[PDB]
Amino acid sequence: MEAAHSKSTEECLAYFGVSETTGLTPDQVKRHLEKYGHNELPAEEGKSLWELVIEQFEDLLVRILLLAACISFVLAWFEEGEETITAFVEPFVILLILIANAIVGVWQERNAENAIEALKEYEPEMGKVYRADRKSVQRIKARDIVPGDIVEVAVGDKVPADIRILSIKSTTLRVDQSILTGESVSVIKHTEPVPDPRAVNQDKKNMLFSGTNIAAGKALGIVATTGVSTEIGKIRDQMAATEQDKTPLQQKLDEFGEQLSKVISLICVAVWLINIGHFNDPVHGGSWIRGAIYYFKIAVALAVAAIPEGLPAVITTCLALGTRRMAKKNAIVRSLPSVETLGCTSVICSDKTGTLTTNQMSVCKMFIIDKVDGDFCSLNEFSITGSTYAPEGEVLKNDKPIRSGQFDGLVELATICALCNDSSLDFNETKGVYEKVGEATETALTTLVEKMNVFNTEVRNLSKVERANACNSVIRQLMKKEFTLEFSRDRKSMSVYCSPAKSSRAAVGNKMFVKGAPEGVIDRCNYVRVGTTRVPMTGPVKEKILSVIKEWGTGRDTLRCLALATRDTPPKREEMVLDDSSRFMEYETDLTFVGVVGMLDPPRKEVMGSIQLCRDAGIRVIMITGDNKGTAIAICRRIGIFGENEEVADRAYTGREFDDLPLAEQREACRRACCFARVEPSHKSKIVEYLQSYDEITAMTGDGVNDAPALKKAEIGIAMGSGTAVAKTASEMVLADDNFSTIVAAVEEGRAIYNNMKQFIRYLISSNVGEVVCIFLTAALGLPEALIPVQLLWVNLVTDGLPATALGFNPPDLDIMDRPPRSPKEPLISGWLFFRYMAIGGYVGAATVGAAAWWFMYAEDGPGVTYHQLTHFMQCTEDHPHFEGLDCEIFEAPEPMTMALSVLVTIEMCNALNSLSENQSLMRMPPWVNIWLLGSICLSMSLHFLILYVDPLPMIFKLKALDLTQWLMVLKISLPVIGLDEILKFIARNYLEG
Ligand code: BEF
Ligand SMILES: [Mg+2]
Ligand SMILES: [Mg+2]
Ligand code: NA
Repeated sequence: MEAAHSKSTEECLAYFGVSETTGLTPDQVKRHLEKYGHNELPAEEGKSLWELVIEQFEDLLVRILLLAACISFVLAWFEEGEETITAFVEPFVILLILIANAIVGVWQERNAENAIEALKEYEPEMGKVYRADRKSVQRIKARDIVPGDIVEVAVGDKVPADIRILSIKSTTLRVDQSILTGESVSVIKHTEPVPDPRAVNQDKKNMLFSGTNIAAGKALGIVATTGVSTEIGKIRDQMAATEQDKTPLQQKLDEFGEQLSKVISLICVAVWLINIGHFNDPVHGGSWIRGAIYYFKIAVALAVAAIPEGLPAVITTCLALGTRRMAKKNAIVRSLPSVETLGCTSVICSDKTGTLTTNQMSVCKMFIIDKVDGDFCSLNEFSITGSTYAPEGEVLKNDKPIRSGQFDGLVELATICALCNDSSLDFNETKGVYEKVGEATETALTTLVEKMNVFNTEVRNLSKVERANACNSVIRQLMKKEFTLEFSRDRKSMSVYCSPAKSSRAAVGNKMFVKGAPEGVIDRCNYVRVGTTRVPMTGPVKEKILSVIKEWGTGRDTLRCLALATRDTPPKREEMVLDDSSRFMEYETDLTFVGVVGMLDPPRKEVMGSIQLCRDAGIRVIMITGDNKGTAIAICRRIGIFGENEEVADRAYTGREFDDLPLAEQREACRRACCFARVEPSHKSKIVEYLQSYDEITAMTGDGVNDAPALKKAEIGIAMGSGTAVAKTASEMVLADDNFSTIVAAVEEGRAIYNNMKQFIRYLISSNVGEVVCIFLTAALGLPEALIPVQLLWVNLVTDGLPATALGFNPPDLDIMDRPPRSPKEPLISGWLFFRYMAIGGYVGAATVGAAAWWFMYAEDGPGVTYHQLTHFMQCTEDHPHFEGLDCEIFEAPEPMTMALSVLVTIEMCNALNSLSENQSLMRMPPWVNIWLLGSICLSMSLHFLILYVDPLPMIFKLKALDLTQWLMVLKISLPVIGLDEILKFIARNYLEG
């Protein structure tokens, strides 16, 4: 049924042709069912195939390396008939690496999914219909409910479908709609058409929305829509139709992955282009190949050389590591790149109710009368700590602790609160939390009484289950509740008639205990209580009470206030008639004013600090709430989004106001404004979209189904653990404990993760630049190999790979949470950092060659050949005239090679230290700053001397121990890489940004 809300009860019955009295017929059911389907959602798209392992392979860095792993295989297979099948173990181990890395990826994806999933209860949910089968009610499963049928709901029921209320059986029906609309206080429903054409869900006061619950009352309705067509369904689709780019980190990597893809392609050319016209008289005939087409093959062999084999693993090790650090602070992260997103966020958008707030009505102030001396009236005002329904907290007066029991006025106040109450408390053993039973604004009082513990009852040993209503039980023992005078919109109050229970200390007073809107109640008071005594309601008293009430109702604390009284001398039960609520106002008169209670849906305690921390880190916070504007701002003020008496002129907008703006101005308003109230789920998203249109990286934080689309839209959606199931599946982060300060932590985490990466990318890559420059110098000068393909595979993956990993523990600067968020366009590697590590890669290249060469020509351990012999060693023959005294085998000596490897390592172990700080001298931050680095350094060297001295290794790696003076040379060559880098760091602090 379309817009049942705009119709009438009759128009709606008519439309389906049904009886409010009997309900649908099984034939009507049968049809209605086949026409509309089962009131439910489609099977969650939550089943990712193992071919989503092919999503772990969308990273240009793995793609790149997979090409270099298949270009190696296609350039390794059959390329020399005389090949021993043990040179293929590069592409093979590249496989086993990527296979693994692409898997530890999918591990966290489901490791996350079923942690988040662990947070849901129950198995099924159900409803209550009247069909023409039985004259009575029927507990039917929620799915089997169809449009058209007659449902009944009572306090505590979750509304099964979207329903058009037909008849309110209780005097008054209240609905908790916070999961859907963000509304702080349950909403009073009526049964009349909502004509309004611009009318929104929070205006459909004659409708009951699936997902929502009953705070009070009982009602009969007719199902308007079901499954996907509910307000719950619509938003579900809306959320799934929202598209998403890749994380900003993944984007930065793919941006880099393509910069690398360019240089690799630039080299394959450069070298090939430089030689094709020089292949003539090759002499290749025996070799059976076409050349300047085989020269190509060596060009790509250089390409593959430029790829840091070990990179995608260290990255995926850095992240996974940071994910696990967040999980100890109780943050489930769905995907690895997501642990960064927050580190570079410019704006955090945040929902209010249940996000910034607990959505648990709390009494935090209360007063009674202290003294009445003629024109003088003093009050006893108290405060209560606590922010949830949990009976945990203390009562203060003047900010220090009291026993409520010590004030008889507090004893009565407690008593009214216990007795004049249709609700209770309950501990949910499964979720491990206390929860309201009934109406939020009533349970606030239940909780308050438990905290107050007015009789000093021992409660220590009680299960949280038994403790929930303990103190209230004790009070309910003093007086039998004989009946209740239900609320009514005319007087806005209620009361209970109570006879004393045990004939002990009972003055026969059949008291009535009363509560309601303050001045309604106060105007019917003649006396006021002062301890156990009573006195006339003088005028200055009435002025004193009311002045404080107006205070509490406004400004700094914008509390919902409630006046409490008793009729000391109630009528007799006989002379009082109940079937007419219009009598009630009169029964509640001649009253004794007792006290007042102030309550609100309070901010979560961490929030305010968190919001300041963010601000100190250059991040805006914006509130987007479906709740009303007044409560929205009040809350913005308490938490610091706005200040004490700051003007929020054009800085706060409702949904209507915003929608009235022209699109150009809407986008503009999202730039200045920080409070949007009364918004639809759609707005929440549109606003994020608007912020993203300033190239701004934004987060979203929420709990209810109305945050879902906005949560899917943000670069990160953060969901509260106690939030709806939709909000969680749309988010990428989930605060299991609702601790808003994790956000401030998950962020500074994600700034450290970027810096470490950026750091160990500069380190690993200069390696492959050195390794490449060396293989190129060797071919251009015509010297023997200084380093072989395998010696490098090991260096890259292991020797280098560990110190790279232990860069992920570089102590984060303290200035880190002082700087703004990095600029969106600013790339990972700049044209300076490039030159910078290419100068390292440069030197490294030269040095390793120098090493092997210095041995051939000057080392006292190895015959000092001339540059000419070394350059023409291929022409060496059995005692050639030009190679006098030499053994041609000497050009394969393991000494120049051991000499060349050691220089690499010792420069990489050396340059690892240089990789401690982008610009801070090794003087400032010393070698010993990072300890987990020095651990790697020594383990690397340890595994070096291992390969040299461990029998089987020297042969398989083609190496031989180095003597002292030799190592003495290895160092002389490697140290200056420091002095070199040191010279670069100076350049980039005293001359550039200076
Ligand atoms: F519940 Be939110 F504030 F919309
Ligand atoms: Mg390689
Ligand atoms: Mg909310
Ligand atoms: Na998201």
